[PDB]
Amino acid sequence: PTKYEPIFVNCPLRLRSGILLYGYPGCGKTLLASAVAQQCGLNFISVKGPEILNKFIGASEQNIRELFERAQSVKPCILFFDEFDSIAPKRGHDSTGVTDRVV
Amino acid sequence: MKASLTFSLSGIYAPCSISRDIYLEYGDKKAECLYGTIRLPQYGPGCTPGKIVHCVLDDSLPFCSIVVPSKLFGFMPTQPTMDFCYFEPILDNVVPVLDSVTFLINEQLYSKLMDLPQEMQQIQFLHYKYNINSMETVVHSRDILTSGLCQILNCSPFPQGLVDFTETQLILVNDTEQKLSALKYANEDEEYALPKIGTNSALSIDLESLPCTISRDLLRPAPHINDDNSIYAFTDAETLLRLDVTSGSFITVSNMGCVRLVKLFVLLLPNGFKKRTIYAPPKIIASFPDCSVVTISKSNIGHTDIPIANQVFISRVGGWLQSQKCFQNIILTTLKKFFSESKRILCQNDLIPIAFDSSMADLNIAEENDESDDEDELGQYYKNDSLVWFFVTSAELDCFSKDNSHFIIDPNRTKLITTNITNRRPLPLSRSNLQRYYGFAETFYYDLHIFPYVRQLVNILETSFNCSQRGITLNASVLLHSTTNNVGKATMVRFASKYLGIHLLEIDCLSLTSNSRQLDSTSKIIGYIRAKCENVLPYASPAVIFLAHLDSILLDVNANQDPEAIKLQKSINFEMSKLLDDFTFKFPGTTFVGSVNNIDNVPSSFRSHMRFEILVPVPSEAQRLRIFQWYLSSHELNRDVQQKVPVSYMDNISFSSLSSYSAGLTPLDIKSIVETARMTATARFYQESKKCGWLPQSILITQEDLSKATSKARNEFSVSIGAPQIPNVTWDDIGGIDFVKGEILDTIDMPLKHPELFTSGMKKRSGILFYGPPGTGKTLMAKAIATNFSLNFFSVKGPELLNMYIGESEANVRRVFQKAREAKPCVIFFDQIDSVAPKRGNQGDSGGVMDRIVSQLLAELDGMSTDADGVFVIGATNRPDLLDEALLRPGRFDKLLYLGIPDTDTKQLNILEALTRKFVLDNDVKLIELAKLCPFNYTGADFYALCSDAMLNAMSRIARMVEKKVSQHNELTGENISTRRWFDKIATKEDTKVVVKMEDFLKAQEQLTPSVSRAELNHYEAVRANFEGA
Ligand SMILES: Nc1ncnc2c1ncn2[C@@H]1O[C@H](COP(=O)(O)OP(=O)(O)OP(=O)(O)O)[C@@H](O)[C@H]1O
Ligand SMILES: Nc1ncnc2c1ncn2[C@@H]1O[C@H](COP(=O)(O)OP(=O)(O)OP(=O)(O)O)[C@@H](O)[C@H]1O
Ligand SMILES: Nc1ncnc2c1ncn2[C@@H]1O[C@H](COP(=O)(O)OP(=O)(O)O)[C@@H](O)[C@H]1O
Ligand SMILES: [Mg+2]
Ligand SMILES: [Mg+2]
Repeated sequence: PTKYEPIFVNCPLRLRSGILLYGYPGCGKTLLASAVAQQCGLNFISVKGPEILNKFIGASEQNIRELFERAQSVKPCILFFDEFDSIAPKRGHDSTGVTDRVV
Repeated sequence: MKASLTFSLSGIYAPCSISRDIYLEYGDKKAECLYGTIRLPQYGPGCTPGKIVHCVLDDSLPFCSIVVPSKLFGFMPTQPTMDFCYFEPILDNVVPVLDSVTFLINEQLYSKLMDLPQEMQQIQFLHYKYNINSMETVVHSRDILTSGLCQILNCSPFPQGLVDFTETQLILVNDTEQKLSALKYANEDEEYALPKIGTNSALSIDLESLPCTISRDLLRPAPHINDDNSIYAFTDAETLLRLDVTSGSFITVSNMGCVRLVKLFVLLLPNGFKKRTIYAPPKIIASFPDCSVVTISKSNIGHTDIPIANQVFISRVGGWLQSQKCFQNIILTTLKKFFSESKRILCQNDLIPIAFDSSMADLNIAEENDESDDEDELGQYYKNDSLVWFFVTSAELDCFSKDNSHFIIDPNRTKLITTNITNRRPLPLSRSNLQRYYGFAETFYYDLHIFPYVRQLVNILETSFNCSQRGITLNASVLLHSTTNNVGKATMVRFASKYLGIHLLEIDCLSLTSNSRQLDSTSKIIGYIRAKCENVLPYASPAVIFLAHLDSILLDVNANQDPEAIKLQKSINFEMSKLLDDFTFKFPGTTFVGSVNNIDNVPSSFRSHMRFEILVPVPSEAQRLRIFQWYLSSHELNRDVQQKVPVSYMDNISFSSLSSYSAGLTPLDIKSIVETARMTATARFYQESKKCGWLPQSILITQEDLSKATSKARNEFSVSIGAPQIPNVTWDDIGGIDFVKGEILDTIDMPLKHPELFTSGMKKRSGILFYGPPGTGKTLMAKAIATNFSLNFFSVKGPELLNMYIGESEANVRRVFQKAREAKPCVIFFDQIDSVAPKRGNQGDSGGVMDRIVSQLLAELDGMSTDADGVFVIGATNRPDLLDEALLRPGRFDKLLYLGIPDTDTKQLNILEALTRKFVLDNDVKLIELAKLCPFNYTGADFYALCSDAMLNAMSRIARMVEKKVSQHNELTGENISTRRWFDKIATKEDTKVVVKMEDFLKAQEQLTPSVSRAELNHYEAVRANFEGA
């Protein structure tokens, strides 16, 4: 969609905003990401691991705000999340809402 | 240009002539007829819309004189006429022709009309008696054809234009309740209707104030002398014509309390006023608060009596703007102008009004003023916006006289001496609307039958200010609070003041205070407030100390904060309450109105003291009806839009539609709406070319642009507060969609009057819950129902935002339902996800915050509050067994309703085709197999991927094609050519040829994404849900 932008500029009717990978460990999908990060030329933001959270009250929300703000303000980029489970578990939680407000 | 005007009696319509000088300048050979526009300098702040006129030459009319049929405004010819008027010709024969006209006729004439045998005879009958000639007569809206028997109701599209008997659509009506009887000309009777009475007794008449300043120009007498507009009064040609002369030098108006003097002029022809009454400016009304009129009388007073006075005293009259420190330099300066610019006549113990304005201060006029007298020019630039009174307290006659009264002052010798402050109660609004006279930013006027809170507050203050002070009065103390801001409680307090004449001391905390230094001392605020009150409270009574945004100084004890801060908090809270008591007990008539943005934040130590706090709800549609009529009033729009021609709507708007369509949750700032309307209208006006084929005379607002503006406003408010919209296309109001619709309608109806008259008093109101597989109708139903039968669809949309760490969730949900109660006809859609947690009521997530949330939600869900409340609750769940029946119990969410099953006839291939029609479709995609290749029980939600992935497949194919192309050219012209460079240079209009075909669709379908939920999940939940719903 960046390589062939006149083909992709027209017809904003239907599109898909993102992709989810999963499989057995060691099936190259991290390397797929790496290659797509570098050869494509599209900017690439590497929020690897659950670094999103922060000590202070509700800092996660502000952190995600900042992250997406940088994503938008940088020219078109990929927000790379890995070990997604670490950042978006199921809805139910006995703990504080600081771990699900993020979702 | 300036033109003298006269009135003739030549039929209902006639091309009345003008002087040859004007006519020959434009009635040349370029046109067979002369058309123009006429303009009357009528009373009022602005001016009325102008009127077209048809003219012919006439030599009998003197220099620059015009004639019009006296009826065109509907008054007797004997009445005093225009001194001058404005006229301008219509250039290049650009005369518009109306498209449609409406007529109202009486029973006899209407019957005589339709009894004619043919259309042509009826048209001729219309032509003859009314003298209306096709393509030559210009008619206007609301024109009465004959007095009290027939009228033209309105015209479209233009307010005024020509009529064609075969192109302009003529509509006729009669009705039965006889409007026409009251639709007579203004000259309801002859001049001699009122019997003659001689110079017997006073024969005094009631007193009423003018609506606006009176322009000097329209005066019929000669304003030869530089009398400073000081005492002129006006009457409608009666009670004065009976006297010897209508141009008496001076008139006494009364001596009930003490004598006052006025001068009288006859009101001119086209006026609109109460019959047989006297009109005087505010300075005269000041002396007569009680509307006594006891002895108006005329005498040969002559040209002058007591022409001189020396050392004339003047004194302050209290009130906020008089005492404030900032203004004193200019305001005293301006007094010297008022008392020196022109001659004026004073009375003992009399009030002068003087205007002081717009913070136009520290703006020194000049370093020197000795050389010239040039103040008058500044007035062209100083539009006023506030008034203060000054009280002369005295008269300083030095010689001998009959009485120390009714004396002239001489700018050359009559020097002035100021003295200490005095008190005097202002005028009440119902006695005289002071603001309108001076063109101020007029505060709103309520009708006391429709707004509860203002009636309450005003009566509570009214019983106190004078009704009870004659004995012993309980100190007044009232606090205003509202769940939402901008709801106009400052307007409430100002209106109260204007209605009761009580002086208002508006101490707005934000601007006046200098707090949030958080220095080690609160003495600054205390001294500031106390000193300012002290400066003005003596000799200003009754007074209303109004603290605005009081919550900035007084606030709750956040005892978790650090010590040595809370100590200032205690200090300020207590000390403020001390001032409360001190004012209430030390002074007579202190009332202390307060206003607060949210009541809870006022500390308990202070909350108790006040009594009977007023909740100010947002206005309902009945109030909105009156506030739209206020902003859209005649000369609110015109007030400061100083453009060439005034503004108005004049027709076609329907305030019930504006009030109902989306003005709910527009609680105030309809000014935004009306200003956006003005904007669209004015833009559409000014963009007109000079030729343009047509010319608009005045700005006209239309209901379509107003609706547009309200949609825009709601959209731009959406960012501030979440608000659903109607972004739905080709999928609405399918009344026959399913068997479910009838139940929906028969359950949504009962609590509402218009579908069901019963009040649902004892009957249980209930919501509607839909249940079944996701992805097959739970959202579109809600929007459809809301927008077709209900009015508002302010869904939750945020239940997942359960709570902070503070236990505010209960308050949050309470505010959700208070927003529900706002815009009363509202339906709340529950997403039914996570805030509906309890499966068993004691096992999920400890039953913590969410258990309180659900308990509150079920408690408040339906308390059988009121049918008029209108709060409906709709929701959509996978399972009703998902919950422990805490909020699913009968009486709440009862009448459980099934989503239904589409598999019988899925009626969606058509929808697929229609949607894809926006994309290229005529490539064999239309045929059924694309859908039929999948079992007929196919999921509906999958299509919205089926199409997308197909399109993407197309884009992939074309993309691989160009990937060939580029390579080819790289081999041909050069390998170093960049892909982006190539695809830019060789770019063609055919790049959009995103080839698509059946094989693309089939490949996409068989490649990826079989469905969202197809295999067995949907089937067995569907059947089980239908079974358990019996
Ligand atoms: N296309 C490829 N196929 C297989 N192995 C590859 C490929 N490319 C690189 N490798 C090598 O094998 C590894 C592939 O697995 P890798 O370590 O990337 O998994 P991962 O996606 O990080 O897994 P996980 O997060 O589950 O531990 C690479 O680290 C690299 O050493
Ligand atoms: N009933 C009304 N009719 C016309 N205009 C109104 C009405 N109520 C409010 N307004 C408008 O809003 C103003 C009154 O509210 P304003 O914003 O001045 O203070 P407030 O109501 O105390 O609000 P807040 O507490 O949010 O500061 C008026 O000057 C007018 O412009
Ligand atoms: N019988 C139906 N009633 C209403 N909308 C329908 C129906 N069938 C298909 N649709 C369309 O497809 C959607 C059906 O599922 P929807 O109500 O969106 O549930 P979900 O929100 O779970 O996807 C609607 O939004 C509408 O656009
Ligand atoms: Mg990995
Ligand atoms: Mg306010």
